[PDB]
Amino acid sequence: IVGGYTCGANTVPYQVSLNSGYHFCGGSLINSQWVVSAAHCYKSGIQVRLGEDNINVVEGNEQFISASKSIVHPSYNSNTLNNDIMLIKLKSAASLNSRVASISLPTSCASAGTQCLISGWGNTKSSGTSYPDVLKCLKAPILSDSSCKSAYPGQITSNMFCAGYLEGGKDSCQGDSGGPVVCSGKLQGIVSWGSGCAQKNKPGVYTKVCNYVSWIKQTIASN
Ligand SMILES: [Ca+2]
Repeated sequence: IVGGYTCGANTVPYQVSLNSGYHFCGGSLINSQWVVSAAHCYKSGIQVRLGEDNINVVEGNEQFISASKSIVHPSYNSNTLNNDIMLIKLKSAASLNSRVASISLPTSCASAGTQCLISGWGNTKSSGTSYPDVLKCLKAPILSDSSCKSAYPGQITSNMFCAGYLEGGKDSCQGDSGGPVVCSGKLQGIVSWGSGCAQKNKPGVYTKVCNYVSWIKQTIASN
């Protein structure tokens, strides 16, 4: 996250870190046994880390649970990033409380102008590299479809939305991928892609979770 603020320990209780020896992507806990992330985050041998603030220090609220099954969306296209969404089932159910909690799936799609919270352990610089040890947060609005399409001609599908600031300076970034965009207490987005980070006229692009609720629910019910 570029231009954000330090969240504070366990203030984002649904945030997960996906670990394969090192943090590589974010995700969101949607019930005690299932995590949603980006399809482009797919790897074999994932450990999900819940209750994290500093990802390099054991602070006492962590739960580490291996993935038993990963399911990339049937229509994921890695060239276009259309349908950039994946489900991860945990080998055992997490223990839920105030510091580790699930986030609700949306009933409806959020509108342009809605303020959302985006979080993760990704790069904090628009040029150069600096990865934080603690979780960072950013409040950003959903942009209109017209402004999103004008920023990225020919690249925005009905399964994506833009959020952020056209002036630049504030955005998600590499390493935030797969993480949550929460608006009005509901999961509306997954951190997906963007051209660099925090560049002028190049906002973040997010997977539009409201289009996937049927597939998520049906999948969970049968796996
Ligand atoms: Ca920790």
